[PDB]
Amino acid sequence: SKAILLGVILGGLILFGVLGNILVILSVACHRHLHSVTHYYIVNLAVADLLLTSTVLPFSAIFEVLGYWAFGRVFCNIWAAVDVLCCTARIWGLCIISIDRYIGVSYPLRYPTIVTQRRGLMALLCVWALSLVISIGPLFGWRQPAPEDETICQINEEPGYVLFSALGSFYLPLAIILVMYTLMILRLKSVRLLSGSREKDRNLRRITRLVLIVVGCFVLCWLPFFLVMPIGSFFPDFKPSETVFKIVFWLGYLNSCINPIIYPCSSQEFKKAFQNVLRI
Amino acid sequence: QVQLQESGGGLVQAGESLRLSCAASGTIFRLYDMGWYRRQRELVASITSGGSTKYGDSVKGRFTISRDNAKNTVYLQMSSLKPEDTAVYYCNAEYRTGIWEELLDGWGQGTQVTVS
Ligand SMILES: CCOc1ccccc1OCCN[C@H](C)Cc1ccc(OC)c(S(N)(=O)=O)c1
Repeated sequence: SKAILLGVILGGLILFGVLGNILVILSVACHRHLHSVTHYYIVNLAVADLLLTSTVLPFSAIFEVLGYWAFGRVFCNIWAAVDVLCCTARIWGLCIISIDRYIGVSYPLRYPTIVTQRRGLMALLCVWALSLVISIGPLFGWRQPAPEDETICQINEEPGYVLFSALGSFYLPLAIILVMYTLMILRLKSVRLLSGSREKDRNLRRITRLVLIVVGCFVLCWLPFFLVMPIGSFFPDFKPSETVFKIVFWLGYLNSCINPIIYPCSSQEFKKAFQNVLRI
Repeated sequence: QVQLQESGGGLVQAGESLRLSCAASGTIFRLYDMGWYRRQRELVASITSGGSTKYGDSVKGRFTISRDNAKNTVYLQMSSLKPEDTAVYYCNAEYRTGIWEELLDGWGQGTQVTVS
């Protein structure tokens, strides 16, 4: 019996991820001193990972266990259209947290007049609209005809679609993140006292470290898939086998299941908030 | 765990010259400020990281303050000493021990100079 092991492992991982991403939302939505414009973006990342790990991953698990799509033809398009939108929304959410931290560090005295509540909400709406456009843009542009067996659900391999998706979903926010963090690290290295007091300085110097840990986990998890796909799509000589392909896109789902453990370990308000939520 | 060491004490009559020195040792990321304090705490000399010096009111600038950055050392040159300068002098420093850390200072032991 080989299906039992994979079924138990993937079911346990999904059932861990759903409860983690519910607990992250509940710990911010319960307490009152955690109400600022920075924590709402963490709630947004938790919402995107919750929708992914509660809608998409069971059907790919059953597809990996059985070996053929046994639900029809209309669901094979809806699944492959939600699977791209969730990852694109998560990457652009990380990019907007990086921009917010740069504006917070570089102008430490005129921050509560620049980043108000209204501009944060409008930036959230603009990010969701741009993600929904750039995700399902090229999916309906490189449309190929369907086979005649309907027990198979495959993906596109036109080099235009692969190039457009890999250029508009991964390598465009990465440059913005690295430019903002390079300028922020130079300013933190060269200065003595940021906000005119010791307490505000030592409180400002730690959220940047937490967001560095989050970005460092995300890049390490999602880089080999977006590095092994277009090389095999363009140059067909160095295409790998069908067994090493199936790990480089399961790492990207392990990332969504492993994300909510960073906040209790690398903080002291999140641990108290998690314990207070679990107390009830 | 950063510790400071002082040197340059003595005991002589009035109308002479001397030089004191202070130096840090330990694990440091950067040093931001140094100085000297008489007796009771009061300012007599203070220098910055850039080089813009400052002085105190009880002394009319007759001493000299200088800083060696690469060895983490601060000096003090005293000349034409008055009989009213018999006290105990102390060093000081400010530092940091990491880029994600908190600024915190630390005092030193002290040195004795006796003049008549
Ligand atoms: C082509 C580029 O896409 C993406 C673009 C933007 C973001 C994410 C993208 O991609 C995410 C991973 N989406 C996987 C690759 C689809 C999948 C899922 C389950 C499967 O079965 C277990 C199979 S399958 N037919 O190989 O076995 C494929």
